[PDB]
Amino acid sequence: MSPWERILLEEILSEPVRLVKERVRTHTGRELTYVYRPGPVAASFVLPVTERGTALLVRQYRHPTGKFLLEVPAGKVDEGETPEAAARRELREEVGAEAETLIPLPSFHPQPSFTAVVFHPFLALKARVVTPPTLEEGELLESLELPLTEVYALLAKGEIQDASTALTLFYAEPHLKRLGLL
Amino acid sequence: MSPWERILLEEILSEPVRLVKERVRTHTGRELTYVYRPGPVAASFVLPVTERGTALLVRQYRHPTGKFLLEVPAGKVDEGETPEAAARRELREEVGAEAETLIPLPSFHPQPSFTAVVFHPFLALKARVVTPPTLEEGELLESLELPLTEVYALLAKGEIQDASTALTLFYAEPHLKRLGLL
Repeated sequence: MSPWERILLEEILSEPVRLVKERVRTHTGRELTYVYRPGPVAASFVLPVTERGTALLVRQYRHPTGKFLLEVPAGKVDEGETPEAAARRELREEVGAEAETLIPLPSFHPQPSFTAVVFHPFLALKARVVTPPTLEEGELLESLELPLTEVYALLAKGEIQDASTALTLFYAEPHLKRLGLL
Repeated sequence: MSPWERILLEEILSEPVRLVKERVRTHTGRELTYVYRPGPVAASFVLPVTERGTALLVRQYRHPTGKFLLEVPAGKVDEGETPEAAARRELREEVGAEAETLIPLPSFHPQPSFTAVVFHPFLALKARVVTPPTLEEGELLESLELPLTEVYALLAKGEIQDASTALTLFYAEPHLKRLGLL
């Protein structure tokens, strides 16, 4: 029951990422070309909090913006892998950490006008560093540790530019307050 | 002082949207190809609240996700146009509304790994409908009105899937509470 009918779907790119240019017939009967990143595709985001009420974050270079941004560990969910598994894997790869309970937070679309991707946020409890990070070629990031009070001060001051990280922090806040970590 | 050096920048698409495939030399001296939506580019998002404590929102079809999503009025910032102006223009085009004060909220990058775009959120006060909406071909949306209490109940229940709309609501919340509208 889609409002738009597919006329032709052309693959514009397969990698680095898959992009399509779709010719469709809209709700007005007229034709339109839409370019987007098709789904189903997903990524997980995880706020790792330690028992001391600090968070394990990363400062990562995001080329399109030319800036290093403060973010929660994250990454694409692999084929056949669950969002939670990808969350635990990225936590280990990027911050060399493991955690106990992972509370799933509300999923969201970062930019539905251009990509089908769904981001799945999580709050990881009792996070602890157990190994060296495993960064891949193409990724430029460093892990850091900040008291949650400072992280949330930055959020309130509007200094958290990465939308997913900001949203993850907003959804995690009541849980952190409930658990006595904030 | 960028960590990566441009080798060659190829334009992959100019419209519907501009996409580039850039060959760069990374921090490891090795080459990598990065595909992204270059900047500077921006969009404005505006939460329009009435004097009765209701919000003027839209339910819009977002093709990549195949869903109609509940969103705050929004749109790309035109060349030479300010974020606030685009906010007032989209409010008028999509919801046929005008407002008094527009409080700027923290800007954010929806997906820095793929696009340079910066989203600029605003809280519009004393919003009122003064004309019929002006929807363009390609856009499929309808405007609605909901009490802010219901909007925030949905936010807390995790039912607001559009990330920008969710983040805009989270940043607007303290202002609404301060002004006695929530």
